[PDB]
Amino acid sequence: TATFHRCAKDPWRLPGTYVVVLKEETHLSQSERTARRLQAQAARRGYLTKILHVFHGLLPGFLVKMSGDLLELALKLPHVDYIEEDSSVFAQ
Amino acid sequence: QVQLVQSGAEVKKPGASVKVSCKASGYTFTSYYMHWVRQAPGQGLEWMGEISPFGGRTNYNEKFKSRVTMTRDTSTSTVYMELSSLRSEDTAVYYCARERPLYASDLWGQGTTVTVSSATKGPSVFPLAPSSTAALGCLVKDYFPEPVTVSWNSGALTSGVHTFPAVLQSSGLYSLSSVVTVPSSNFGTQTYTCNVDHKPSNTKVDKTVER
Amino acid sequence: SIPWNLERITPPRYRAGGSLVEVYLLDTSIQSDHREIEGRVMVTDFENVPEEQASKCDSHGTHLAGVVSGRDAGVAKGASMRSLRVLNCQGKGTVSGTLIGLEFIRKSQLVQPVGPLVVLLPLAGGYSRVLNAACQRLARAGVVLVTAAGNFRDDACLYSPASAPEVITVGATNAQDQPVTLGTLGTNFGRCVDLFAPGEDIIGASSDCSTCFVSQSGTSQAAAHVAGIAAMMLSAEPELTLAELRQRLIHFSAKDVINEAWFPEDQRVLTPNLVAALPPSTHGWQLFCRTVWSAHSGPTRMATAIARCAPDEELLSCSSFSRSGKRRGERMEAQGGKLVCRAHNAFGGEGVYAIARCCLLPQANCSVHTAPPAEASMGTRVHCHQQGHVLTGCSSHWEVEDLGPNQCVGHREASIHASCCHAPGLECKVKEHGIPAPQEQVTVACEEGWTLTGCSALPGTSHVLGAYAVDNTCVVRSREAVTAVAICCRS
Amino acid sequence: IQMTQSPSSLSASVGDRVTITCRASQGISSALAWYQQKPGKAPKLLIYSASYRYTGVPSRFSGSGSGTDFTFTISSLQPEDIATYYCQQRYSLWRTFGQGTKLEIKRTVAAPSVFIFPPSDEQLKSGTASVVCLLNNFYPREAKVQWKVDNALQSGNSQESVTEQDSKDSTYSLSSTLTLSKADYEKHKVYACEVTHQGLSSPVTKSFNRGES
Repeated sequence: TATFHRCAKDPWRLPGTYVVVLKEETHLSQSERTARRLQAQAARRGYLTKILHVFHGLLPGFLVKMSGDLLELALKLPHVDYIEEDSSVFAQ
Repeated sequence: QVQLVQSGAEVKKPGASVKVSCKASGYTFTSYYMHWVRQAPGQGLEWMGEISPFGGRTNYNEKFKSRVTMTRDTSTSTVYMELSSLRSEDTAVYYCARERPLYASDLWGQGTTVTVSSATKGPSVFPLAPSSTAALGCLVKDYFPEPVTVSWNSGALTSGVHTFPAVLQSSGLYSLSSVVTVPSSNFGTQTYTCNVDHKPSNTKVDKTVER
Repeated sequence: SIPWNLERITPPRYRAGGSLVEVYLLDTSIQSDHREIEGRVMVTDFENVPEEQASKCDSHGTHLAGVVSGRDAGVAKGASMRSLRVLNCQGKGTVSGTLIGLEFIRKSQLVQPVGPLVVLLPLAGGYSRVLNAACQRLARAGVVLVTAAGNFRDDACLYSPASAPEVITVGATNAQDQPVTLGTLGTNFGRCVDLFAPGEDIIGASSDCSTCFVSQSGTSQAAAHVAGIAAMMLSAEPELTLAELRQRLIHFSAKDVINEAWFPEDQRVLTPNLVAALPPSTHGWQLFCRTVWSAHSGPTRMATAIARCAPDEELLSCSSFSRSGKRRGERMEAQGGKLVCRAHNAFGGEGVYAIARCCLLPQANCSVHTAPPAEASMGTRVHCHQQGHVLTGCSSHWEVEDLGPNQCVGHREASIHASCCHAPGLECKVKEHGIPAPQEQVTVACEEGWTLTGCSALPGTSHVLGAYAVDNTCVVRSREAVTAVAICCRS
Repeated sequence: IQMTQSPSSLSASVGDRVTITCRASQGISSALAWYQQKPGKAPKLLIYSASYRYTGVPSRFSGSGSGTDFTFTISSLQPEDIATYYCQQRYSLWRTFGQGTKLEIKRTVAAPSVFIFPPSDEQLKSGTASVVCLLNNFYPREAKVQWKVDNALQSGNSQESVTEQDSKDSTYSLSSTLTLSKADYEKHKVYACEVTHQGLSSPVTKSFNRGES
């Protein structure tokens, strides 16, 4: 079932931006439709959203900018594997 | 094994030009930049320019940009440098050096001595012997141009030698002398032969000093 | 004056690069004009950086490209590099930015395929499922990935991409072959770390000018070193795969040179004592094995402690360990059509480790054969019944909380397991070393040209904490006589 | 870029610490190299990247600095270190050397062995004559040599030539060369060469009579 993950080191979290990962065998046509689904449903509730990038080649999925209130809704989308909140990385 | 060897000394008349060779050996010639820096008798080191390995693109000092021209030769792994409109102040030893990013030009050439003058004459070689701890030598009189190399017994003797800087004479021709300290007891069947080479005129005069 | 770090990874046999390999660099901008990498580096036309000069932005990336492929102070002089910009001028990126980066590398390969790829990830963030996932898909695509262990003086398993088992994870050592200590902070460590490399006081290209240099330190620099070694190895043997390369790195590293006192007590056995090196001259088949440690189980009645090999590797044997010694032993079990090593905890036990010996044996099908608890006078026995199979390891677990030659012998009350692999051209021998009661460690080593595949204590034991391979040495920790038993194999 | 190197010359005694500074007109990070030139030989790279010493360069030598402010140091001076030292800047398009610092080994006092060589037979048959006076292995550099022909002391007809300070025993040696026409040479009997140095309690004269060879 669809799970949600966020960075365990609280100061490295970047909320408002989520990476939605879909199930393995999900084609690019599906991911775009799931993106637009999420976007339609969100507009229905007076929430603005922005799709920033649609992933294909390694992981099916997309990068979306939205409020965290939509996460429980977003987790119910079909094909969803899990959703990760964006987090910082640093040079070593 | 790794070395830069450059061309021998030459004279040229005021106005003329000169191509100094410089050949790479032991390392990958194509991996580094090649620099030219010169030194006049009373001056110190002066930088001429450099030529890159890729594409043979170049960059010269603004003091020479109108006159100097550098160029590489991939096949024989050698870099050339031509200087034109030669004036008195161009009389110097000319060095090539490979420059690498970190190790700022660690390998150099022997230097090529260039002399801009209207005056080539081979040297005479007279002995310096005693006629009575002891000493003896060779006078190398009237040659032109510089340089002239002097060894002892074909480079056999070296310890305790002194070759002096050549002095420019009134006549307009150089004269140096060379001398070596030697034992006062070791004499009876032990002579000394200085060898004098002077490439510009192609001279190999040999004189020997006994008693 | 050859830099120490270059001296260090060079083995005593040399001859006074990475031509046909591409190394992608995910970091800051780079100054491709610099004379150290002039000709080597191509800026990819990719950016994804968070909001915040000419010099300082390039500072980090420029130096790392230098380490990998720099003419004077680099490892793979003939390597060809490509820099993706995912960090900003303060060294800060996002996870999404790195994912878009990694995806850009794969689309690039699909459109203009070249030869073997090396991807260098000198960055760390907190543990990230998605970032470890993306890495895993890219590795299964066939791209070799090298990441920094992290400079947090902490367990690498809490950081991504460090924690990703597919990625080669690199910690930093200094010129004393000690773990780097950047202030209070320093190199990360633990079981997610694959090997260590030079990462303190590393001379490399500076962005300040086109012939400028500078010392930098970090697990970035350490990573860069192995990325260079990878390129070298991959150029020499382009048919190599990820599993092959990881095993070769481990095989050709300096062993037991890190003073492990600097690591926290719990993390020492977990942290591999290995420092990166180029292989020596002539290499041409050889049997490669490595020890994969699990996380500590948890102190409860029944141990959830599992050690896994990579898809291409075969689990040849399985041991376990505990600081207290309270434990129910280990078993190998099939899981997704591939064997895993599982360790169990005892009532009093504070938690156990599962230790797996993973080997590249292109042959195949390693099965498990178990016999149930038998009787006193008998003991317990299992052998390989399959056709042309060789015994490579003996596990043994038991249920009773209260302790009391071609086959595996185990305790009367113990359930014994035998790992058998189809390797008709591999011969195997046993070797053992017994020492009287009150000693606390007992080791045995396979001789030159043999590989340790199983390590265990003699079944009629007394007070043993566990057993585990360390390179080709079988170690038995204890608190009659205690005896280490090793199974060695070769082609 | 302008490289101001100092001092222009430096005389120090063996075992002394020696410092040469080198100041760029603008900040050049650490793109600086130091070279050593032994007279007669090409420059040898000593220090690169401002701090690092090159292979087979004695560990007495070291460098430091960044930006505009660099220094080169010999920890303990040795006779072998008689040379001219230059800093090169390599931060810009064009390379610039500093003016150069000449090292002199300051040394305990040593008197010259003095020798006088008369002209050779074939030298005379050339039509010219030249008499050579050698001063061997002396310190300090200042030395008076005076020619006397029949006790008539000369001026304007001799050229001296001074060897560079020696790299083992830190001594100098010179030759003075009086050159006369064959005619002028014949019409004088005694040829003398008078050396004056602070290693000598009193002036030394070395001489021969014409024909005594």
